[PDB]
Amino acid sequence: GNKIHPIGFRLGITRDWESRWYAGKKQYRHLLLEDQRIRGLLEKELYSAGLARVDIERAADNVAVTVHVAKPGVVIGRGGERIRVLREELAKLTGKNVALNVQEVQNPNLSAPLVAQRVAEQIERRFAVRRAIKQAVQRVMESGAKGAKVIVSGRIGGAEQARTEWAAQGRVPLHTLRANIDYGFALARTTYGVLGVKAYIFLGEV
Amino acid sequence: ARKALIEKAKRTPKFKVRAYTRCVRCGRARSVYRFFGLCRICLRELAHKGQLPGVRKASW
RNA sequence: AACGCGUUAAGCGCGCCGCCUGGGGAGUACGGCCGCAAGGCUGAAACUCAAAGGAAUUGACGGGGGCCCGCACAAGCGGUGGAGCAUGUGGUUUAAUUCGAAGCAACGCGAAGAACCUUACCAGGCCUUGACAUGCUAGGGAACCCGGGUGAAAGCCUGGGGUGCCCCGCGAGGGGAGCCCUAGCACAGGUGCUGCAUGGCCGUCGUCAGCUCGUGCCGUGAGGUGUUGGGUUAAGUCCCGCAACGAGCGCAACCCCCGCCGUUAGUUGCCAGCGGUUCGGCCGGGCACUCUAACGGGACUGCCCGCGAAAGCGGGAGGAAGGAGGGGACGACGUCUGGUCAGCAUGGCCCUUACGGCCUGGGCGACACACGUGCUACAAUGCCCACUACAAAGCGAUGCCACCCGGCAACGGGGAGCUAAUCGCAAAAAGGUGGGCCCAGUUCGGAUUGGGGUCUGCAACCCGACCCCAUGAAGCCGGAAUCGCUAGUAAUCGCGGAUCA
Repeated sequence: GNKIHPIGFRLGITRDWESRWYAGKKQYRHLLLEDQRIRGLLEKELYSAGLARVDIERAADNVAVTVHVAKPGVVIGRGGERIRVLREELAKLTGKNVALNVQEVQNPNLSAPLVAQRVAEQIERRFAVRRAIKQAVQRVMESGAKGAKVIVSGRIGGAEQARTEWAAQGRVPLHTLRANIDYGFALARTTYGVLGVKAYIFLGEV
Repeated sequence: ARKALIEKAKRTPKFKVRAYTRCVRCGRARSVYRFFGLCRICLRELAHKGQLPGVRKASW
C-alpha cells in the first residue's frame, strides 16, 4: 500500500543528485532525454562490472559521466581496448565532447544496488532463497556496518501461490533523516514469473 | 494498436491539429508534461532516484 | 490428558458388588413381567456415518464488565434530498453507443482537456515481412529531389533532377562503405483472456500504539514471562515496581513553511534628512527603513510558588513565542485471494492476407426513466448603474501584449517594452460612496427557443467558446431521509496554475 522511496526522502540532505546541472525551460526537456538513453546504453554494455552508480555533471556541452564500480578492470581492458569503443559509442548519438571516468568502491558489500543484483543472480540460478538472503545480510554486516535489510517478492520456488520473503539485521531507521541508507533493486526474470529484490544498508549517522 | 500508435505520434501527417503529445518512457497518451516530456508515473519514479536535477520533495 | 485431587484422596495397597467397549438408528420395535391408566423395568436388528467426544492454547465475537479515546453524539453554523442546469453511473436504446472502477475504501473516479487526432467501438475502401526492431539471400536500386493521373482519403497507377568514395585512373571502366526502392526467409505486431500465475506502484484499517527478536526462567505441549500491575503521557511517553535482563521495527528527534531579532549584500525601498522636481522616489544622492535570500541567535518545564517517592501535573514572571507554539513531509508486523495484464514490466493461454495495419464517415455526446457529486437560485443583511480603494502565489518569444485607431461588443487593423523584482497577464472581488427599484413571480430568477455576428481550426450537422437584439420556463426555501466544520476554522469574495489550436 505504502512506504516511500528512501532516496527521494533524503535528496535535500544525505543523498545527492545522480544527475546535477542547471538548464532552461526549452532545454531540460532535451538534456533529460539524452541522460536516459545514455544511462540506458551504459546499463547494457557494462553490466559485467556492476555499475552501482552513474553520475552526470555539466556546464555547457561538457559531460562528466562518472561510473562507480567495485571491480574497475572490466571497463578499460589492459591499457585501453574497451574504454576506446565507448567514448566512440556515447558521442555516436551526442555530437558533444564525451568525458567519461571510473571510480572505485572500497567494499561492494556496502553498495546496496550491487547486493541487490547479487541476490537476483542467485535466484535466476535456482538457489535456496531463504538462505541466499540470510547469507547476503551477514556478508554486509560482517564487513562492518550498523544495519542491513533484504526483501524478495512473490513466486518463491515457482509456486502458484506468490509470497514475500524478508530477513534483516542490526538497525534500519528508514523513518530517520540523519541516516544515510543506500537502496537498490533488481529484477530476477525466470520461466514462471518475475521476482523483485530490495536492499537496504545502514552506514553512518550524525 | 499500442506500437503502431507511438510511431504515428512521431510523424506529422496532414493538418497540425492532429499532432498529439505522448510520454517518452511510457507510451502514455494522457497526463503528459511540456517541461519534462514525461508522464505522471514516469516522472514520479525518476524524481525519487535523483535523475532529475533539483526536483526536490516539496513541503509548505 | 489437563482442570484439579491431596489423612473428608482422585495418593500408596488388599477384599466383594455394580458397570463401560466408536457415533446415529434407539432407550425405539418385538417378546416378556408389572401398572386402573399414563407409562415403567428388561432391551435388539436392518440400514447408515469418519468420526462423535474430554481438558487446555491463541484469537475473533457479545443485545458481558472495567479504564479511556476520535466533529462519534451532544452545543452550534452552513448544506444536499424538492426546482433548472453541469458532470459521473444504472438502465433501456443502438450498426456501435469501447474497456475498467462497485458499501465505507466505485460513481467531477483512470480522464491535469473526445469535433478529425485522441481511440481501444461500428459501417464502408484498402495493405501485407508489415507503421516499429534484429539478421541473412538475390539481379535491380545502392543516399536523394519534383511533379502526373485516380480516389472520399488511405492506397494503387506514373513523369523528371542522378551520387562528394576505398579506388584501375588522361579515360573507357570497375571493386565498393553508408542509405533506400523490390522479391523471399528467419521474424514483427495484438488495449485478444488470465490482477486467484506475478513485479512495481496505490487504496484501506490508521497517524491508530502498537508488532516482534536474543538469552534466561515456566509448561508433556500449543504456548507463556519480557509486553499483566500503580502513577503519567498525544504515545509500548517516561517514572516506579517485577524471574527476568537487554535489544529491534514503531512513536518521538534530525528535514521543509509561518511567527521575533541579528550578520552579510544593495538598479526593490526611501523628503526617513538638506537637495533640484515639467510634482512620476522622476532626478543627483543615500542602505536608515521596506523587501529580497543566505548564514545565524532564540525556549531547555533552564526561574519561582504549590502537589508528588519519582515521572510529571496545576499555577506565576520574563518573553515575539512555552509546556508537541501553528501548519507540512513522514505512516510499523500484517488485513482486505483489495485495485491495476488499459501506464509500464511479466509466466501461461489464444490470433498470425487477420483478433495485425492505413484512411474516410460514424460512435463515445443516444433518452420513457433511476441514483451520486456539483453550479445558479427563489430575493431588501437584496438586485441594477456610475465613481473610488486595499492582495498573494504564480505564469510568459511565431508568449504575455503596453498604447493607439475602428466596431454597440466578441473581436479586428497598427505597434512600444520583454530572455523578464526593470516590460506584460492586471481589473482582484466582497468592500466604500451616491443614483434607481418598493414586496411584485417583480429591474427577483436566468432555463428555453427565433434572429444576427465573431475567433481557433483543413473542417464546428450530428458536437466548440464567446458577443448582440428578442424571447423570459421551473422555482415564494424543499417528504421520508442525509453531509461538512472546533479558529484565521465554518461561512462568503475573487486571483492564479497544470492539460491545452
